[PDB]
Amino acid sequence: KSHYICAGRLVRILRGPRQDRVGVIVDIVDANRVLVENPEDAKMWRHVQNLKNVEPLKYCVSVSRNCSAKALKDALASSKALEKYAKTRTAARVEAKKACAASTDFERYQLRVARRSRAHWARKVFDEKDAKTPVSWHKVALKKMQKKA
Amino acid sequence: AFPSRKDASRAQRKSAKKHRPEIIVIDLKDHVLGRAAAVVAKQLLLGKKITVVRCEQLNIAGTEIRNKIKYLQYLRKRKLTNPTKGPFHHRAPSDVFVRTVRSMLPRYTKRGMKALNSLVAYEGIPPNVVRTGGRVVIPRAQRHVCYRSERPYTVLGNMCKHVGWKYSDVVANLEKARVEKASRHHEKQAKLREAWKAARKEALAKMPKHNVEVLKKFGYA
Amino acid sequence: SRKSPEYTTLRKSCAPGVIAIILAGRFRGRRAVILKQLPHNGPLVVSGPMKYNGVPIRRIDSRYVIATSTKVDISSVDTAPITPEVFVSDARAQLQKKIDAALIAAIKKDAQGKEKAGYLRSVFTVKPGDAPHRWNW
Amino acid sequence: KTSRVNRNRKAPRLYMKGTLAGYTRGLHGQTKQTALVRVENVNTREDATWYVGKRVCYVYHGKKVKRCVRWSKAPARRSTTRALWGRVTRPHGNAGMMRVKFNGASVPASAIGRRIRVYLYPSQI
RNA sequence: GCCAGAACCAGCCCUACUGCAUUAUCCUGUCGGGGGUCAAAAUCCGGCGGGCAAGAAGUGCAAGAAGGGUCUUGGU
RNA sequence: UUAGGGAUAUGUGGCGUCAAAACUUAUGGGCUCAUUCUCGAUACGUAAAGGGUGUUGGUGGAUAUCCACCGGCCCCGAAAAUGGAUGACGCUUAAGCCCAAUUAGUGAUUGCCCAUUAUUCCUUUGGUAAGGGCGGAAACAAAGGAGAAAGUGUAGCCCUUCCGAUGU
RNA sequence: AUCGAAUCGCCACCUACAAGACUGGAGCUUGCUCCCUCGAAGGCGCCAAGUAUAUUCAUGAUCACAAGACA
Ligand SMILES: NC[C@@H]1O[C@H](O[C@H]2[C@@H](O)[C@H](O[C@@H]3[C@@H](O)[C@H](N)C[C@H](N)[C@H]3O[C@H]3O[C@H](CO)[C@@H](O)[C@H](O)[C@H]3N)O[C@@H]2CO)[C@H](N)[C@@H](O)[C@@H]1O
Ligand SMILES: [Mg+2]
Ligand SMILES: [Mg+2]
Repeated sequence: KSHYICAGRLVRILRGPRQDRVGVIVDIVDANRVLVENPEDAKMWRHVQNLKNVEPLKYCVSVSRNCSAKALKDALASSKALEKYAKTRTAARVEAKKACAASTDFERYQLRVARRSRAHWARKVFDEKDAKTPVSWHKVALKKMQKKA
Repeated sequence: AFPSRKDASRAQRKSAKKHRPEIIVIDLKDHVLGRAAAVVAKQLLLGKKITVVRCEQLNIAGTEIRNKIKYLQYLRKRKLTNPTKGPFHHRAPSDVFVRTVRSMLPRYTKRGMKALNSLVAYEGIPPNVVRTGGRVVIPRAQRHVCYRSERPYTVLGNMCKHVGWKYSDVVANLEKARVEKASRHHEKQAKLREAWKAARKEALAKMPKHNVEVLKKFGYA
Repeated sequence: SRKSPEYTTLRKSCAPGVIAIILAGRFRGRRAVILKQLPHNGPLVVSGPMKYNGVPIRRIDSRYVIATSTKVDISSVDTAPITPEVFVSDARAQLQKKIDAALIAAIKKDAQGKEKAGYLRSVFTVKPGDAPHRWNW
Repeated sequence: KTSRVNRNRKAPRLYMKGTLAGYTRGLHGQTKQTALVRVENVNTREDATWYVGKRVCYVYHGKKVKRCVRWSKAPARRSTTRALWGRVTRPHGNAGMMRVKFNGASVPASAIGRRIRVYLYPSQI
């Protein structure tokens, strides 16, 4: 279910000069702009974001409208909203591109030998479970063959 | 066009593997008629081979009565001296889309005729197109991002059945029979789709752990 | 100083020890290690080593090489002048193996040095969906 | 009998696939002096500045086997295949197209819409 | 006296790296009078106490002696 | 505003396809729905009076509701003789109208596309053209080379420099 | 059988289907709280059949259509 724009609602910036940074709505200007501040991040000082560039998250600190910029740092510390976000899967996809957009050619090789490992293991586990149950196409056709040939 | 015996003996003298060219297949369900036609008219002219599918599901903005009158104003045009030499008024949704692409091409040169014969434009999904790869989509033309949802729209298969196009019900029984068939195929292999993903979660901890915290740095766990 | 043989104008990324990508020539897409640069602003000289990817001691220039961040820190023998490469001879077959085995000696004493020996056997190709203009190397 | 994938251990490609879009032109007609190449996955003007200076090839064939390079040294590359060469000179627009010029001539107009390979050499990194 | 590639000079064309001034109808501090609220923080107005909002401003001027072009010139 | 050619940058006009450019840009704001010559849309350039409880703003009165006015877009007013035209397709989270930006409350410059224009680099040609050199400096065989004319005009005496160039 | 050619991503995991005023599941204070599958990846492929002291590669000599091309 969609998450409403309210004072305290954590938004992630979509495609500004920030592109991935989370921020807390501290005031709503009108039908298309809010004030966004995250004291934990350096680039996230109290600025004005258009609501076409925000993405509301499921987390919402209990803070009031037009906060005092020091009770905001108190509000997201007691709520632990930044740490609950930091273990979601969508936040892991944000920090994963930051490795891909900073990877050297050697650690792109390490990702390729990691994926070819897991792929080699998942296809030999799939081998030694398809001998027991005839699931795959090689094993359905041979099971419906040896029973009458 | 079936291949002739000169084109069949050379595929036996030379042992020709079965070849398929690089063909991009667009699923045009819920697309803007002229925004999809302009994306296609540029890609065909950049040398893309494009099969277009499900043309009875294209949308045109406005009331169905509005877009049906604009076709009937188009059908009002004919060469009065000899209408066999006139504008030819195609009623199929698959042929409305070929025209709308063609009117965005340089139609009267050879480069714009090599690009309009690169487009195929079926309606429904025919049996040769079904199992040839995942269909693609044009996300800048998809009616849920391009039309304001309070405004009416017009399905092209419904505008065209009331101006001609006597094969509306044939397409509706060929696509009812497909989605019944393709959903029987998809309840099948659900113990093959779950077989791999319970083997790709089991491949972890059967693989060395120094290749897993590099597989968790890039988020591929 | 420009007429001196130690005058180079070569990039700071194409240092000795820097693992390269060949991009052209016979052994394109392979990963060879940059040994040194020939005098009078000469071309680079890369060995593979041949034990790993099949690239011998050969001349290549800087503009046909992507130099990456990964070094192996060679301090090996440099007795490859501008004249073993002049008009396999048993000299070049001996000069190969004497520098070949000095590479694997220096590959393995590197930290994460077995990961780099496998890195020299892989092949760089351009996949149908990847962007080499947005990559760090 | 087991699940063995296909692996693509062919010869590598060290080029980027592009398309000859056409030429520089206005409303008034073409300037065949310089050509326009849309390269795949290059879509921003910053992404075309990386490729400025790279070498560019249009591979085609003729009808007869005319004389290529290494005709005497390597008689296995003797082919009906020809090639025209060029350089990316500058970006063209915001959308990541390049403005290339071929060596000493222009690209044939038959090449419009056909495959052009742009390379990674001359290297800068 | 043919075709390519790189190198290095010079010239010319690109783009990186920024300083000097200016803030005040402004910043901050508390007591009011005002607001709304479950209570109250804010918007708002006013006292005199301090001030530097400091890659701080999209405000005035900028002189910061390169990395890339040159099948965009000549040369070795 | 125009010698024969390149490179860069513009102008008028543009950037959904035709058709180069916003691979349909913004991390800008509003307004607009129109059902048989089919809303609208590049000036010059070839429908009015009047009307609307369509929508969107304003102004002045009165007791959450009424009253008088004024504006924007849209509709009505609006009927012709080959089939027909915002140039065509189309567009309606505009690709329309009015404002505004330039990669976006991030930290200051110029988003980019097109000329017989501009700047600059070559070559030609002509000047109310402007300067220099022209007393062979020495020296040099074959088995470093040739030229050097006191000149309107040449295959121009030879160099350097500057400006102009279309036309019945 | 002329024929040398241009093309360079494979899959019996995509190759089913709707939806965007929603589309993981529920609560009731209907905009917030709560649950795990955490709601932003179709898998592979990119040179040992798989991350481990394993064994060919030159002389095709410094770019040239990749001189390869059954994945
Ligand atoms: N149009 C007639 C044809 O012209 C042909 O030549 C045509 C082209 O092939 C030719 O292009 C050549 C090209 O072959 C070769 N690869 C390089 C050469 N530099 C090009 O020539 C071009 O550049 C130079 C610049 O001064 C000029 O000599 C030439 O006029 C110009 N066309 O120039 C002509 C383009 O109009 C052949 N002579 C012949 O097929 C026939 O005569
Ligand atoms: Mg005039
Ligand atoms: Mg006359």
